[PDB]
Amino acid sequence: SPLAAYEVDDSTGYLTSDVGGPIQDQTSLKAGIRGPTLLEDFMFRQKIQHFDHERVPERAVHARGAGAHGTFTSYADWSNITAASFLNATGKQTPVFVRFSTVAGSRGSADTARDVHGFATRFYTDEGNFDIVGNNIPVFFIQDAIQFPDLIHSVKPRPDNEIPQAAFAHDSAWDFFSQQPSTMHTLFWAMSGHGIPRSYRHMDGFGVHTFRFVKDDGSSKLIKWHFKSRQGKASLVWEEAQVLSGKNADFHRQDLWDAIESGNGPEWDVCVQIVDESQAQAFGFDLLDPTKIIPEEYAPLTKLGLLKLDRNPTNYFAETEQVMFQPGHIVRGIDFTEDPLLQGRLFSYLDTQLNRNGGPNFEQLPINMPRVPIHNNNRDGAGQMFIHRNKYPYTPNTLNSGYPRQANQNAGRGFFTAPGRTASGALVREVSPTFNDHWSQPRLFFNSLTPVEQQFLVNAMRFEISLVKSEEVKKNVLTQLNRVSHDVAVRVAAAIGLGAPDADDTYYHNNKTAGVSIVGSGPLPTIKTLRVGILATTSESSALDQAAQLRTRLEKDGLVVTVVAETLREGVDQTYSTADATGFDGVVVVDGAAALFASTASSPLFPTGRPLQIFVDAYRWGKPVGVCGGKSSEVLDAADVPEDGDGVYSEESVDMFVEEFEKGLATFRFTDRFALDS
Amino acid sequence: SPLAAYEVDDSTGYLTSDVGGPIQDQTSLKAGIRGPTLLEDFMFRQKIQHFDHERVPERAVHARGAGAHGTFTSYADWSNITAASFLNATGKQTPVFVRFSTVAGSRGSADTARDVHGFATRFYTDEGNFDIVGNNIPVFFIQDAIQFPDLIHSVKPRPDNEIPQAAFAHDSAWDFFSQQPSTMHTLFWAMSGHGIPRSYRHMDGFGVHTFRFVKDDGSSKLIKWHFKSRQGKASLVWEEAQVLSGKNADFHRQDLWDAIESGNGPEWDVCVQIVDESQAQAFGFDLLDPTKIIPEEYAPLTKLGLLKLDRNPTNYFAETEQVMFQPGHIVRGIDFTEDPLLQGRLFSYLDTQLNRNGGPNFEQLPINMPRVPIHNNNRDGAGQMFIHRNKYPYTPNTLNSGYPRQANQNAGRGFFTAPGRTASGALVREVSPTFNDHWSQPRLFFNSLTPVEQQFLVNAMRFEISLVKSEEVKKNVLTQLNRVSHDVAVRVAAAIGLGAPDADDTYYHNNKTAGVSIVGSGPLPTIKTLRVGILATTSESSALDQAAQLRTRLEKDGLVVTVVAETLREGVDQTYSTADATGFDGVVVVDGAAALFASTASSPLFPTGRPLQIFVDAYRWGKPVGVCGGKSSEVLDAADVPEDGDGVYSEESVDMFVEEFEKGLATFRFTDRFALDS
Ligand code: HEM
Ligand code: HEM
Ligand SMILES: [Ca+2]
Ligand SMILES: [Ca+2]
Ligand SMILES: [Ca+2]
Ligand SMILES: [Ca+2]
Ligand SMILES: [Ca+2]
Repeated sequence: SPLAAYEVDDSTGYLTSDVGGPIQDQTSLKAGIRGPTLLEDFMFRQKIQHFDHERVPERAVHARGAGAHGTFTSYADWSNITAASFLNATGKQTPVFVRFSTVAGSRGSADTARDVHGFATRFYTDEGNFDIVGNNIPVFFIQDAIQFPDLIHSVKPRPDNEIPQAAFAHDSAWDFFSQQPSTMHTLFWAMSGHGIPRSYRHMDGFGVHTFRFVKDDGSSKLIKWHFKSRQGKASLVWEEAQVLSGKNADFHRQDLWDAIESGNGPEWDVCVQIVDESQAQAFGFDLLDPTKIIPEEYAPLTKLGLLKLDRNPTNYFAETEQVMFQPGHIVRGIDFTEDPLLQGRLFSYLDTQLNRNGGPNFEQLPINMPRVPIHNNNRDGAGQMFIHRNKYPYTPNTLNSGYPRQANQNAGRGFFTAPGRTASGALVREVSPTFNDHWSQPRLFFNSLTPVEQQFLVNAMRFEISLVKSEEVKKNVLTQLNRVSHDVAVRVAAAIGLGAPDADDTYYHNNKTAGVSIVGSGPLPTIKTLRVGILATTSESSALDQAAQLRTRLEKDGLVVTVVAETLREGVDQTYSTADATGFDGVVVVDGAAALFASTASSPLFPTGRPLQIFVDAYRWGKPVGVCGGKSSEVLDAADVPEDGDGVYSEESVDMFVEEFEKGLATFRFTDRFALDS
Repeated sequence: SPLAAYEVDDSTGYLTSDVGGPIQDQTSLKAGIRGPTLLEDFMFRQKIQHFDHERVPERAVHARGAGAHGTFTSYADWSNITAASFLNATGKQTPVFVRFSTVAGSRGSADTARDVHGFATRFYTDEGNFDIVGNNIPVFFIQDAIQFPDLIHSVKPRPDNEIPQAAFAHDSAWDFFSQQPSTMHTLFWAMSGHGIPRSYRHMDGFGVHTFRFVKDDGSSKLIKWHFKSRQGKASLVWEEAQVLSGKNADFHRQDLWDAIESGNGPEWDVCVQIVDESQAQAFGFDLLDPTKIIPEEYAPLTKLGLLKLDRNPTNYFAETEQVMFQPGHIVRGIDFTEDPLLQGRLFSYLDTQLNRNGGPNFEQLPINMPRVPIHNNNRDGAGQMFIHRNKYPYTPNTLNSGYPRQANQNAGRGFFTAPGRTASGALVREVSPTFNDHWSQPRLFFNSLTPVEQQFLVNAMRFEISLVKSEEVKKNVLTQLNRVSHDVAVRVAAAIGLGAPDADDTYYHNNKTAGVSIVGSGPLPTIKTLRVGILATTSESSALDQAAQLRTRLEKDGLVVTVVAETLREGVDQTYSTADATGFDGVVVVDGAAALFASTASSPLFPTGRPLQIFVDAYRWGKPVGVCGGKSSEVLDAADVPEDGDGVYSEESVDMFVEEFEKGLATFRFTDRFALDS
């Protein structure tokens, strides 16, 4: 409904050309029944011309993603810190569109690659469109926008053969990281669980840069944007992400679509850290440096409002593929800072839409339109939709009585640059020495992870680095890792055949910061939408009965239940042949199906050992697993799963099973199942 | 070579702009060292503009693919059957470029999706570029080019949410196949192992359409192109293909690249079936219908020459992404037929290149250039790279002395339409009744597969169709399947909880045809490039010695050997953490590593049970597997793998192990390991 005016219905009627002439489109016009096709067949050509031109260039980065519509609602009148109109009253609602994404892969690459992720939000405000073009990691790899193509060429596939897809699994990416140590912070983030989130709904959004909030009186404060998930933070484990990439490349986009269709649209509290202009260098780093966070211990979050996504697109291409974000889409009340990464973005996003749209009128696409009137003297250009009535589109004029009028701080609610901003000094292509500590914050982030989480990050490093051919590059990588943590360097080095360099303690410290760990962020606040696979059998009507019973108990609490069996029928959603543990957040075997549970289990209907392997994989990957009905030994012993294990459940009673199992879903992952380096 | 002149060497020198001005590109120009970026920074803007515009539209279909250069060599002077110059002398060599692809997936989609595959070959002939734009399956889904957008919309992701990336795993695709029964032949091919080829090198190429060979005397014959692999035919198994999609999305592009680098460039015999014009309707179907094969029993293959691919591109984007094939790239000695699918293709490929290139001068890209002089009156257009001297580009002229001269059948070796061709009848948008048997050949194909191959095809259909939500679509699928084979329909129906319709014997028959089965095609003629994984341990110096002695022997037979252990070091190529059975065509455990091979082991260096799961997966997927080093069947017992099994090896002596295992690699798959229906 927000784009309802542009909708085209085809639920009735006869086929027409694009100019409304009724036509057919199923057989070519030929010179005889077995003859050649005629050039005069305009039906053919118009249809095939359209087909032939359907594709547009993918985004230069973040090509793989998915989007949805929603609403933002303000918690207060924030005129005490910003003139921004969308934040000017308690309860004030503004429509939004959000696109989530990975970064490196092309538009058909898997959701569950290890990567940084995008979180781009458009507020269609009553004073113009405002975009916050963020990521799920609060810091960036580089400190100057001019370096963006260097970073992106290095992580994207090698350009002789376009291998590999899979940003971290090759020499060039680690060459760049080891030569450009600014990269360490974001690298450590991407090697954590934040690189493989469980869903777009279980990750946060960050503006990354310091921005300014500007009041109507001209005064300014420095801010960081934080969109804090109300679904909780959660990750995949790496092996699971790898399997999912193959079994369901669409996993994150489907998770989002489904959550919305079920009335479980995801929410975030939109927050800021707010600090004075005089605290630009007060926190031990420079707020212009996008490789640093402000620890929450120095600057707490202020909740500004609620973001909720609750309506899927009607046409993906028209809405999600064509949405064209820009940090240049700014509104009165907000300003830029002199972060050199942000500064250059402002150029990039206006220019790149020429590439994608093929012409200058991209703001006229329905998804890009504002929801207020446009008054300016921009004209013409390919694809111009507007029929402008003002035949004197110049300023200054008298022949249009001086309209449109100039808007500025003092009239017309113009945008204005924060008037306290200044520049001083030589015109330079020099990096500020205040940017030079590339290692302290990576150590702060590492120190804030739990032991098992540190292990997972080491293990991701071990996995990726071991795929680098060049022994020199590997050596250079350990030089940098060792500046963050000697222990990381040692542990990584052990997997890859090299010695770590001697400890260099210049940047070592034991400080920690809250709110960055996933494993430490406690049980999820809600288990609605989480997936429970019930493994049953058609060979015992009792097993189906148990499955049906469990289904109703689980569905009542908003879990999404899949009953698996050998073949489909009423009440069974999925065959063993298609099922996989990656499909579930928890796995329950009904004891009527215990006979299936052997690695022995053979059938033309599924691969040998499949039922058991679903259970075993679930267990190995940390998930809650159990057996419902009272008889658990045969299944559990076949799986080599201990009955007294944490997150392993066995009960006859369905109610008591479900009560226990739902606590395990909230815990989400049983990290005691993963080995630690000693 | 038009490509050698445009190669750019950046191995030395200072950075310049695109107009040769030396510059830097690492720091933006700023007003002071913590200041805003300046608009006058041309270094910044030229770099970022280029980045911002790097991407071009992907191909409308066959977006995912990979290419190589090579040579075609004629085996004879074929002037007795065609005027074509590249085929006019024994030993005549012509440069080629080939791109292979899937069909439905975008860029970045995995190579090992179930799909039809492209095999497009450019012959840079001495009489112009000649393209054969083929597929690895000899028949196409539809019988008229006007239906292409219908087919492609139906198999591409649902356009509200762009889900799913798997072409056959959704309702719309099956809706289309069940409403458009022409699709049955290609559908059966795609559900066979030809949907998941082991590599590009292990599949054939087909022109699909009937074409004409035209002699210099104007006479013509009807032909089908067959490019027959000299590597042998081979497939993946489905579960393996799904895992590979996640573990290595680049699997086929890497396989090809690596084969060429190692001097094992792939080969095909370029063959034709040749039949007289009078046989258009002699074989029980119409040669204008691209849903039908001519059985080899009725028309044998004649070998024309050798295709070999032996040089990789220098820059993927410039060469592989930018190659623009067209069936309109035809040469004297070849002509079209009135196949309504081919007829419309001729329009599409010229038009769609305007989309991809953004302008009309795409034939000037080096990869698209010919190898002979161009003489015509085409002029101007965006991106015009030539400086034409002739200032009277019109015919007829006297001001340029009547040049260029018209070329035709008599003068100048012109292309000419086969002079025997005629048309007669009304101008109609009607399908020929001779196209109406949509079911007999699908059954011929199915009858030709071996029993376990028929099971694989049933199982693929069971898998995909079980993912269709609509019970009606499922019913309608069964209706069509049942017209090809009641048994297929019964066996598919059993997996999806419907009953099959009663037998309809109109199109049933028991005929078979040679050369279409993969499982039946016998051992591979070469094992060069095949991958052997040797699972070892760093714990035991015996294990590493055993792996080295095995390696050195296998490597001499052209096998690619990977030694896997817990960590890298001398002699060890890959860690258990990154290893997968999908990485290998055969797996060996050295008996010194026996202690790793339990469902436990446990280590922070790899996931629990990973060593044994590599071996177990390899066995379940049909691969030759064994233990080298004697007396130990502790490994075979932990894996539940029977020592007496075909393709299971156990030998103390490295030489007897290598002799046996090398036979197993040629056999390739041990299909006794897969269960059949009852
Ligand atoms: C803080 C750093 C950055 C963040 C958080 C970020 C975020 C993102 C996001 C989320 C998208 C996808 C938006 C959508 O979903 O359509 C994107 C696209 C893109 N970004 Fe960035 N970005 C960063 C830095 C850079 C820099 C430094 C440049 C260039 C100098 C750049 C150039 C682009 C380009 C060209 C696109 C494609 C835009 C399109 O086609 O509409 N970004 N960015
Ligand atoms: C016998 C049936 C067909 C075969 C074997 C076939 C084969 C292929 C191949 C191999 C490619 C990829 C070439 C490359 O690697 O760049 C391709 C691309 C394409 N085909 Fe077809 N095709 C068939 C039918 C059709 C039909 C009926 C149409 C349209 C009416 C069509 C339109 C296209 C388009 C638009 C492209 C993209 C070409 C480009 O951007 O360069 N094809 N085809
Ligand atoms: Ca590389
Ligand atoms: Ca984690
Ligand atoms: Ca254009
Ligand atoms: Ca669908
Ligand atoms: Ca002619």
